[PDB]
Amino acid sequence: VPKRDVLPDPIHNSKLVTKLINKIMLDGKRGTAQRILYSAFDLVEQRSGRDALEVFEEAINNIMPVLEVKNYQVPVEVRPERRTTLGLRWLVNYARLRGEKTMEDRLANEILDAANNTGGAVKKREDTHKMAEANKAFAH
Amino acid sequence: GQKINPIGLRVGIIRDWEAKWYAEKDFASLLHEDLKIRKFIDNELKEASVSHVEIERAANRINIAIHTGKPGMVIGKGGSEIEKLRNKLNALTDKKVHINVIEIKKVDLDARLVAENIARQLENRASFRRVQKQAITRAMKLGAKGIKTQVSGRLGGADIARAEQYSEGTVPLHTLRADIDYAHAEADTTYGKLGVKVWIYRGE
Amino acid sequence: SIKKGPFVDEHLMKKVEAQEGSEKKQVIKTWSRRSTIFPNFIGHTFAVYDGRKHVPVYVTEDMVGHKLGEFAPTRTFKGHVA
Amino acid sequence: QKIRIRLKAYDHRVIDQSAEKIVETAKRSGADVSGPIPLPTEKSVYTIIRAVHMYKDSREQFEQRTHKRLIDIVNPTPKTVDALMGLNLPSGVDIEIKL
Amino acid sequence: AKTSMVAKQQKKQKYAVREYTRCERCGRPHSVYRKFKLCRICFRELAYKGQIPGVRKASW
Amino acid sequence: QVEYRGTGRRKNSVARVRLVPGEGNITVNNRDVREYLPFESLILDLNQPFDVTETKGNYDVLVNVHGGGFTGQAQAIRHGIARALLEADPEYRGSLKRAGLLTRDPRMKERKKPGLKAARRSPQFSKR
Amino acid sequence: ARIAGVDIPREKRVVISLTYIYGIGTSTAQKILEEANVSADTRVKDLTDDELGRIREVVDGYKVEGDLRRETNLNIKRLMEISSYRGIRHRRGLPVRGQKTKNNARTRKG
RNA sequence: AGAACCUUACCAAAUCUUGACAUCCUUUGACAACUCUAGAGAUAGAGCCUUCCCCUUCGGGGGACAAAGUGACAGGUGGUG
RNA sequence: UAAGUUGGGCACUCUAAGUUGACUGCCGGUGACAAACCGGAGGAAGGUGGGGAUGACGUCAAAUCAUCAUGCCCCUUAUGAUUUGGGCUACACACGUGCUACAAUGGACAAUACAAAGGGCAGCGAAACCGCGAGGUCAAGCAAAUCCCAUAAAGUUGUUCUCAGUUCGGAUUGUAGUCUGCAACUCGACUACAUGAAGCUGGAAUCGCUAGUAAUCGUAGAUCAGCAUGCUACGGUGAAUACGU
Repeated sequence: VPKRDVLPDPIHNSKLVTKLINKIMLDGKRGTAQRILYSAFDLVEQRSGRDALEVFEEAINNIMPVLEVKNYQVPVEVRPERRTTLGLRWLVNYARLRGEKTMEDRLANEILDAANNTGGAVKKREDTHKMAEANKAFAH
Repeated sequence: GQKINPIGLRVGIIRDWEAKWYAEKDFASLLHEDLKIRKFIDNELKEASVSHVEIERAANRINIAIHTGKPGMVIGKGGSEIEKLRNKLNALTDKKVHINVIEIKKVDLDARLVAENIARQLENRASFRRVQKQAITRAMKLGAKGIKTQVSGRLGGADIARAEQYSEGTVPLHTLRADIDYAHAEADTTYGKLGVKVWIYRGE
Repeated sequence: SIKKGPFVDEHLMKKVEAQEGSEKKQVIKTWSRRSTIFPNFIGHTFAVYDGRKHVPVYVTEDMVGHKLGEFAPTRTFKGHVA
Repeated sequence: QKIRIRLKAYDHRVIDQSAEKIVETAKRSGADVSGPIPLPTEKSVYTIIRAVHMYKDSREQFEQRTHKRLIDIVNPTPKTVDALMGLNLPSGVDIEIKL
Repeated sequence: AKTSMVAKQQKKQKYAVREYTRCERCGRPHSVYRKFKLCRICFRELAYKGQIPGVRKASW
Repeated sequence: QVEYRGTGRRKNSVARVRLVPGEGNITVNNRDVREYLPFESLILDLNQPFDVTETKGNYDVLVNVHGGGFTGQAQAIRHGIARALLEADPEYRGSLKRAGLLTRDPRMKERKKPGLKAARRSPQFSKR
Repeated sequence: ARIAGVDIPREKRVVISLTYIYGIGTSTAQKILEEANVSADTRVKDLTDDELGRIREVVDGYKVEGDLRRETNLNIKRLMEISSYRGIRHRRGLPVRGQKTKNNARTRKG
């Protein structure tokens, strides 16, 4: 039941960066993951120059799903914490699957595109919407 | 295993070690020398039913204390047999010894003594059941907080390995402030081996 | 690996020295597991005991890629159908 | 000068009693006895398989306690030597007198 | 069998390193401790017997 | 002047935190924190003592620390700072009890049990 | 290619070009950079007059055109010519030091 | 919780049969270190030395054995959880 | 003072043995008022703080006569045994475990930091010299909070490789050396060089993890004359997830 959450963050402005540094921490190594996410921060602040807070908030406010499934399938209301966690997990999954050249070009493109409410992020969003709305036959 | 001899866990907390000497990296020599005296103990075991011995190693001297079943002839009439035992031990262990015989607790309430008693009684073609009844009767007469004796193997001249237990009173095993005496013995007449483990619970 | 130079047994060497002083012999019963290739065994034959029966094998002139310790596997058929 | 000793027995009770009697005997005829300096008391490790023919994963843990106790006495005198050599009935202690 | 191994390890050896530290009371070839010259099970048997003054398990 | 003392013991890391007057800063082993502790931009947590305790008057820190990892050493500074703030005056003892970071965390690496491997993973199941 | 051997990738760094084919190899990188100075100035082929001045001499002793091929060919010729105490285990994939082959997949074997 | 030999229980060869080992009786006794030879090695022949060391009132015991005879035997990783 | 090497103290940490302490021991509410339940305060430990040994009756004709003993049957000039070779490990193979990569969170290069535990007397080899490295050689201290094994890796500080069967990758064999072993071939390990297959996260199925957790990266010990991708112990970074049966 307890979550053992972590409050502080090197960039105090957003606490989602705690989840970021935690999930990108694969293979037990933190320094390089934090370095590459800082690089993504810098590039997204550079490409289409704006504060990364607004583009990140657009990504974390447009790619949030409302339809999920929990041999029967039923749509279920999502808790906000689980919704944000799944969104960040999908963001890191897109970062892995894109497989681009530089450390952070994929990450910055992902966050910018999600802020645009277009791309594979919204493609997965509508996949969740239509897959769950197909399961509504068990709601009654 | 499911059940392990509790005196293994008991030692080091309330009770002392079976063998005691000074600490050094040359423990192999000390243990291999002590094994010879432990095997030699059987000579006094077969006639006096000594429960066990605590052996001590002084700066250059060895001190032992046997728990005999009766001190009269282990000490001799006036010391007619202790000197030859000391000499034999000195020859066998290649070092002298300081024998200090003490009689086991006056009541036959200890573990190894009664274990050997019932082992010999079984080997003498006596009903293990009646022997156990007598043993538990005198155990509760003498006064003990808890006593059980298990047996295993081919009892009563059979070919089936069965086990029995006959306990009495409160016998806390999982409890550590128990101060118990676990024993073991082996007995047979013509059929295999018949192991017995006598347990004594005297005071807490 | 290699120590004390080439490894020998110092008794097969006695037999080979005794049989090499005269005309060379083509029959030598031996075990040949603690010996190595060296130029003094040229022109001779050895019967290395693989474990069932020692089988003579003649020494060739190109003993750089072969060792006299083993000529055939002691695992007959090498424990396989093929 | 000073005289230091090192004690090794597998029971902290016998070592504590031995240190106490050694200190008392040394201070009986003199003074300036340094106390029972504690030392880290490293241990050992013995992993023993709790089986005979199978069951390697089921094991048992053993060890060997190695207790080190250092007591110093300054201004050495033969009286403290006699006090130290008085009696070592808990011979589990490994009396190693040094200077 | 091992009845001749108990003497073979005690008999002469062809060179310096030809023997193994087998158990003394036991004859178990494998899993022996060179510090005590006793096998795996013999150490446990005597430790349960309290012969060695060493401390008990469950001290960590 | 007066100098307070505190200590932090967590994750087998002990920091002998000594507090001195000044602008408010640290010298880990007479050295700066930024390069001694690798990738330690987390000093926001380390200065949270100044932002939440004793108004915002920063107090210089001298720390001699050995043992444990760099992150465990960093969190060990927090315990010593909090202890020094406690012993300065008991007024904020209750607030620190209500502000967190005062109850020492006894959570350290535990023992290794048989059944695990290089990855601390329990044995598998007899499948197929 | 032009420098030596058979073919060399174009617009690439020297450190991988010298190891693209049978040659000096990249494990000798420290030795070659200690002896010679021609290295990966940049990821493209910047071979100029200053370059190749002495790297060819430094690597000259390592004649790798068909030397490894002839060495291996003569080794296998001796293997299948002379008694094959190793040749018998060379069919099953066993080295001189042994492999204890149990998972004989279809890579080295038919 | 250590398979090159020893390791290992199997095969082949050199091989003995109270046997490789150990005890009980006696001829008795501090147990042979090193070399040459036949022998794949074992083992065997020897040169050589092991060699009352402790009590010894002179033996003897023990105490080891150098080899031998003796009836038991020892032995089985032969089997049976 | 390069450095706790030195004079000075045990101040801090740490260091081993006595003592308080988390025990429901207090408050409010709930609860048949009781037990008990919930929240709280104090409090490091709030509802047994965490981890480890202690595994009831018994079930499995579960395993061990091959630790040992063990009744019975058999060989006992062989079913006992001295010595030499191998063999338990062979491969059209399959199996399960474990190790290594499929990568650019990465690889490669250079400066740079944090740990505890264990063993050590002929063993642990200070410094140093040599060598292509393995390692060769000489050499300090130490029956151990002194000295050694022994450096912590990731990580911080800069660079390069730029998406390829890749500066990924080391399976494969060949050449020349090193430690130990009289002996490294069935049959140890390591090194310097070359060669460079598959594998670009894996289908149905499928295992593991609830907090200092997994995952990851290092260290020490036994096993050993030398040989650990196996085991144990120690240390570093360090997350979300349990709404609900």
